[PDB]
Amino acid sequence: KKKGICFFCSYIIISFLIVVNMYIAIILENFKKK
Repeated sequence: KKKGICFFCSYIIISFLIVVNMYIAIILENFKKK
């Protein structure tokens, strides 16, 4: 349904977001290092 789904939708943005934030820090470092 369309209610009861906001924590689960929010967890999927958050779960996407931790990898994305960490990757932008490591792959900026590798570009910079090179």
